[PDB]
Amino acid sequence: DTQVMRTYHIQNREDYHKYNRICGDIRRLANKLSLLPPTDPFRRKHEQLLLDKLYAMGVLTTKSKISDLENKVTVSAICRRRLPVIMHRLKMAETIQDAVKFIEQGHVRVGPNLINDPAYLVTRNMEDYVTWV
Amino acid sequence: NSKIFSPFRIIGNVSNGVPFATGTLGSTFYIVTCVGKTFQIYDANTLHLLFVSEKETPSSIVALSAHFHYVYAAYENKVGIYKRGIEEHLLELETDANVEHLCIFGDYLCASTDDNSIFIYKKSDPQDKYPSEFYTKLTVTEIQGGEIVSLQHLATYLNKLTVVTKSNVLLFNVRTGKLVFTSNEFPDQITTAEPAPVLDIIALGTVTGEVIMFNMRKGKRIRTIKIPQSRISSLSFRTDGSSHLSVGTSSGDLIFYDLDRRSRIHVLKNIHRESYGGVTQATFLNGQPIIVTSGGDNSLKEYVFDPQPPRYLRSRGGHSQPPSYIAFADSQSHFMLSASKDRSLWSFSLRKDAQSQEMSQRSKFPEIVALAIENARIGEWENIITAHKDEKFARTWDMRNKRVGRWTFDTTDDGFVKSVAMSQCGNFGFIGSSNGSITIYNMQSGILRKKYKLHKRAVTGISLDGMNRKMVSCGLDGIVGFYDFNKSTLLGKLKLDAPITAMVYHRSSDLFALALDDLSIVVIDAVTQRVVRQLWGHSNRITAFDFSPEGRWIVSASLDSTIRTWDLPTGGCIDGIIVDNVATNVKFSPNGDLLATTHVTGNGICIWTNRAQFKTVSTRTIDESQKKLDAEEQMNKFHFTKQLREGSQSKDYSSLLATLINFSPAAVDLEIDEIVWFIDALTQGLKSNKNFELYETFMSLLFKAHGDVIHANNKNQDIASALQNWEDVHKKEDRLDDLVKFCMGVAAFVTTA
Amino acid sequence: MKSDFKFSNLLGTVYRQGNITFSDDGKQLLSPVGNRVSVFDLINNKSFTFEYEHRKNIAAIDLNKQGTLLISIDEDGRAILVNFKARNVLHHFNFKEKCSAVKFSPDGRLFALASGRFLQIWKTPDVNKDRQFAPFVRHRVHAGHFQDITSLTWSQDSRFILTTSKDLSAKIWSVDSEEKNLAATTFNGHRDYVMGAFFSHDQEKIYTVSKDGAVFVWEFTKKYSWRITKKHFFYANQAKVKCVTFHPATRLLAVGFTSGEFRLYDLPDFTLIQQLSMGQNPVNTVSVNQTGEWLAFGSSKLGQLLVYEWQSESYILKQQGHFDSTNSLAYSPDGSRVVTASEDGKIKVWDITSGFCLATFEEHTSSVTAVQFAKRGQVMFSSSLDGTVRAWDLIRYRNFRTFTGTERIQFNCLAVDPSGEVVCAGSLDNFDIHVWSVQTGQLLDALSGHEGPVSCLSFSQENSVLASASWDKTIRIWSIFGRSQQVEPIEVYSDVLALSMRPDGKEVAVSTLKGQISIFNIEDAKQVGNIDCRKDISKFFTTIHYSFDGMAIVAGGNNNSICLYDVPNEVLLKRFIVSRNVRVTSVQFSPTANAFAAASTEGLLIYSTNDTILFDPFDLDVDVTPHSTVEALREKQFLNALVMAFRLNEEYLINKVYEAIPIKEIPLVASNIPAIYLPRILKFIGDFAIESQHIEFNLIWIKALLSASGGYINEHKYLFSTAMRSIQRFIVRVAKEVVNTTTDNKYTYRFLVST
RNA sequence: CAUUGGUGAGCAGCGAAGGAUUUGGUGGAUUGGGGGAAUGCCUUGUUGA
Repeated sequence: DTQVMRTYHIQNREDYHKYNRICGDIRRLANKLSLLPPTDPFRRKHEQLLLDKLYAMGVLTTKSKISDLENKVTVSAICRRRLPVIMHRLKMAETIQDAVKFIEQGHVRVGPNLINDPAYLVTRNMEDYVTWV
Repeated sequence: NSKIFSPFRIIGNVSNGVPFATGTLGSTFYIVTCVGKTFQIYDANTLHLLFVSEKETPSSIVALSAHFHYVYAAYENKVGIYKRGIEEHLLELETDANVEHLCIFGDYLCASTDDNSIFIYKKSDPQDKYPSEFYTKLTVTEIQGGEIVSLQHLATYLNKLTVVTKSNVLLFNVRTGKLVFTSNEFPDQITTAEPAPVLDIIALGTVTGEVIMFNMRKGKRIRTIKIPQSRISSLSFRTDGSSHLSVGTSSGDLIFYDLDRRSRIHVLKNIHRESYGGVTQATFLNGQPIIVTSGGDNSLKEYVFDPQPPRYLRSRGGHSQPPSYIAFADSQSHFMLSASKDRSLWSFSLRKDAQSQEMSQRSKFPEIVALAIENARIGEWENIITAHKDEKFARTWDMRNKRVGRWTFDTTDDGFVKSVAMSQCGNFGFIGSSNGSITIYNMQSGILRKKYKLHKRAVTGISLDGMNRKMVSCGLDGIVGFYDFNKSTLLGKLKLDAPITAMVYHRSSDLFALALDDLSIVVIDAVTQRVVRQLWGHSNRITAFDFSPEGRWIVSASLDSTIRTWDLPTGGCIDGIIVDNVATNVKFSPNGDLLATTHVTGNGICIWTNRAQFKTVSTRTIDESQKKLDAEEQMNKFHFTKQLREGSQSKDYSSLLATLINFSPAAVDLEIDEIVWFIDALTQGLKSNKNFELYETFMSLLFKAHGDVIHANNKNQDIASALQNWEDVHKKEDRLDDLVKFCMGVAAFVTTA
Repeated sequence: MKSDFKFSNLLGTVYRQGNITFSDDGKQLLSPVGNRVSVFDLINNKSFTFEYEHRKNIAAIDLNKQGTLLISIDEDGRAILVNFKARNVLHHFNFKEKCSAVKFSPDGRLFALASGRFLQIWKTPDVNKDRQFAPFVRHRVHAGHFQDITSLTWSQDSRFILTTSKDLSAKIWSVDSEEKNLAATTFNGHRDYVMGAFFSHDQEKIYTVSKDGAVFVWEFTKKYSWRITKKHFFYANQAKVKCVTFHPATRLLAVGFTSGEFRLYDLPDFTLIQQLSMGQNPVNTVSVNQTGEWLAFGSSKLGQLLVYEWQSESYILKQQGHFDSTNSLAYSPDGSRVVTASEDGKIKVWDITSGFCLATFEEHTSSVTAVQFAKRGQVMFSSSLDGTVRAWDLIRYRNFRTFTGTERIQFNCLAVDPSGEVVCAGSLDNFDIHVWSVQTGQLLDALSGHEGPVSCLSFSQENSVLASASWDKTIRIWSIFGRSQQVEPIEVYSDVLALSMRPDGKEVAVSTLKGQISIFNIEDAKQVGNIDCRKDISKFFTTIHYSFDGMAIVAGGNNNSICLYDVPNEVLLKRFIVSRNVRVTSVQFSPTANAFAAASTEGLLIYSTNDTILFDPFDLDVDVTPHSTVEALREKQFLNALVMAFRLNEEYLINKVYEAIPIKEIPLVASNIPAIYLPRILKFIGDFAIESQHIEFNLIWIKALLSASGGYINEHKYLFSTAMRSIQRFIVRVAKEVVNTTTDNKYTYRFLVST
């Protein structure tokens, strides 16, 4: 909890409070669709409709299963979707804080656009476009 | 009287030489500076433009006074009691003599004249706003004392006025008019007097450098201060606890002297021009170690004591000599560059603050003959080229930093700089020497780029098109030079009958007018390379002329006091403005609103207003020495019965047609026999050669609503008589469609072909 | 050109929060917006003034009794004064703070300000000029209060002041120190906060309302005091009174709420006429007619930007939309009509040259990325990110087809042929451009030739060559109607987002990977490359357009201006948009060649080519007097009268010398005119044609002039194409108007023979 | 062999009775989900005073 804020170096505690509700939106939606008889094609199709969005959202990086919706959906999966967290992974940066300061004084170019927002969210598929200056 | 401009305002005025007034603004203070027939009210702590006189006086104001919230202005025989610049009251003194000094204490007004006669006024009620009633008249004969220097009032002196003279000091009981005290004859002539915050003591600064600490109760000296070779002009006392002395001099120097420790602290060296009187008034703040100095050099300065020598705090000033050459600094009509022959480089704001700032030369630079300014490259590099008198180089300047450039521009032909120019992109500078060479430099790097030599005399004006293609020039050997900017090729040249003194160029129309020695104005179309216009009528030389931004007018300023508007679609003079102070510079604003004129007398700049809300005027010289809304309204997606009976006997349907064409969509109206007379109105409406677009609507709505009433199931009744009167001119109206088929068909063909 | 280019109109009526007021005439509509000030009329909506001196986003505007004294109030709280035409005659710095209430005198003599916690009365001057440092002189002050004045009422006597404040008290002040009824009597006894106090014009009734929907009326009696007339206790509304206004008929009340409705009331009966709920978005401001016939109401920026006009008998007079920011524009094949693309997922129709919004189309699942027509006019098209791209009709209301067939959520760029036969679409993340048929919508072949994503798709008027810009430093040329494909050229620098083409198939401009703008031929020889973008408030090259005359290009980034260039190297102009906190995202030119387009968050559209500026086309002052020589040429020599008349550019001359000559002379003058005096008058005659009522007059002109040099203007196209457009729109618009009434008058006499 | 990096010395030219580099303060302009009962609560009925 507190150290998760410390490890991810989040600007605000309410930002953690946002994504728990955003996880809470998915989680009760994960509940109510699961509270159906197994013979329903409405049930079987629409679980897959929800999953196939969340792959390209980058929350489900690997290919996942039905029960992993209760499991793999965390706030930290959303916390990894932040811009400098993605920036540290592909190893053009050097530390966590180095990824911060380059967004601060503006050395990161995602595709054709200049971005200096620290709360920028990165998907699974748009990540090939981060360029230098 | 003028048919284009009206006198609008004057910017560039701070002081004139009159000693300033100071008054109370809540807890802070205000300062009243004089302009002439105008005054100005400023903040003490921040010096904001607060107030101004709303109406000019008949003559220049002699003495200024400031009561708690009131300003008292002294002129010919009248004193204006003003508040917030507004005339609340005006006294006229019962004399023809000129008012010199004023004094206000208790319930009194003291009005001194130049005939040694003073009028004393008293309030009716002590809670009144101002004295208004003539109480008494005192006269100072020559056996009583010298000429009155000032009028003062010390502490605890109720009903007693201190009238200092050239020879002695007088003390009056103004409730009675009695002179309760006379002093002895003084050896030195007194020029400056100042009240002390201690009791019964007045300071008496002499014509020489002597300060007379003079007791008023006993009538004696206790202390005098000897200053070698100074004329005392202003005196002020530090009233924050520290007992010190400031001595204004006529030289522009300010002598800081310590009273208790008996030491000369400092002297400000030439903070005002000795030629313009030096320090006219210097005044400490009450309880603050800040002194404000004024002079006759169109400026005011402020100085602080950091707890010690003084520190220069802030100042507001202008040109001390009337302006020579100016330029609009922006198209947003906010900033300007002004340069005068006092070797000063000022830059003015035009908004409600109307602030100013002198350009930084970081002992002055020599005075200026020409300017060159653009608005594309502020902050990126230098954007001002200045041509100085008797210099073989030009000086660059930055409007952003208000500071001088890094690049001086030598002519490289042993000649003085005579004409400067810039490119609209802000990249290249064009200078024309006194020998005839014109070099192109780069404003970013200060480098020699190109050099031309065709004129054998001094180059008087250089320009270039906004497309940076063709470069024009004019010289004193009659030569008009036409160059290509891309190449170095001589494109053309024209020789005139008179040498040319100035070149002003209109960029968005590619015209340039030229002031020649033959008193004519030669406006030139550059693309033709042809002299096209020439203007006549100016009896004397023109020094200033500029294009209207729409390219239609040129208002010129000549030595025969003629400021003439020249209309280009007629080629003639349409207006002449005859003044008493002739304008040295006329400058059209980038927007079509204002005019910048600098004059011979007066350090400020008169701005002139084109009315621009209307005109159709063309008067002359020398004087004193719909259509779819109704058809769209026809479809609906979701009285007059006098007039038809008047037209029943006659031809009276033009009025009914006027009521129908005026308002009232009449599908609802014509529903509430008579239709035969309606068809009569239709034939009379077809009789005119207009409004058939309404006639189509009327016939259409006639078919629509009442077509059953027209039908009547057994036709060829009397209805078909009026209809028979209709279809025969309907066939006359059937000609128009084939014309439209011609137009749309030919336009469709040329669309295909 | 050499014209002045600026906005005398704009895109979108109300985008930001503003007030609302009518005029005194009843035929004008004052519609403000948060940053600038624009004035409208009833019929033929045109933007009149443009007051922009604001750095903070609010505005207040009212006129005195005759519409010549006009102000605006921002949060900075200073005053600007224009007459009728945005002159800024007086720039009067009023305050550092804003004002809560402000009202003129009904006699136009005095002026009322409510700020801080006090009352400030200032002098109202007449119709005059500037020359004033302080044109406003204090008449009176009125002190004191307890806190800030929330609302204000005046008197017809202009000597009485009935006001209210936040302190729940209705204070009274005399204007000219008369001490009317010798008191400053505050009215109290209110259970909740007083929203509005209004004084009745009979000098008898005292209207008060509180925020609970309770209305209390008190009497003009000062036993001997003001007693009660009527009380209210409503506890069933569950809303808050947002805005309140009183009628000049002194019989009705009109109440606006926070709940997104508008309720109608009668004053002596205390009855509900009708309530009107249209949603949950609140009604911010409200304005009343000066006789009370029409009812309009303003709304919040976060709420609706949609203002609807009304009557006393409940029917809408005028409707309008204008939702969020503009992504692209598209010019109609006549150019008078303007469609909008926004983030909402709606496309809206706007004849904003006359202000009207006729209709809209709404089938989107997400936002729209581009809009573009077809030049036939039968069909326009939707370029959105909906997963399909659908086709549309003008006035027939039928989506033809939704073109799709692959799994795709992002359709970015698009191009069509001028014939309308095939439509190609560029997928963003998929490296394929897809052709689709006008027959059924068939995918014949798929074009996998890309390695970077596509950025622009542009097809030529030569109709043999497809041009494409992709995000892989490679410019792409293509042929479909032949038998093969063409080798695509290789760029030197610069992944390209923005591409521009000539409608001759020869000139092509590219935006580089910076502010350089380079142009070149079909033989890839670079003509110019334009320097980077300046203007700090980092580089942008987002949009570009080649002008229709073929002599200019317009460049747009997002650094809050726009740039102008010709076919040679140089800059024509640079027009900067002054605004406080990206700007530009679509640029194209008008087919009538009077302005061009600009898509922005704000919305601003026209560039105002003018004629008041003096030009010298053909050495004017060889023709010495512009009047007496013309009056000589109205008697004799009608050939030289028009050659002299074209060298002048005063329209008050052009109508008269163009009017004066007879009918028979017209084909003779059309026969003998030179060809260099031709394109500006053939350009002007189409825009000049739409206004006047002399249609047969100009008709006989354009038949002779049109018949005069048809082969030459066929030889000199790209200019007479535009002038041809400007006249042909007038041709078809009058044509379809008069043919219908011609037939509907034609069948009558044969029907008389029938029955 | 590379006026190759650093270090130091000297000369031409440029200026001549000083020059170059840094920093501080002051003044102005400008900017939450899933379950839950003994027990607390809510709501309704009920029991007598």
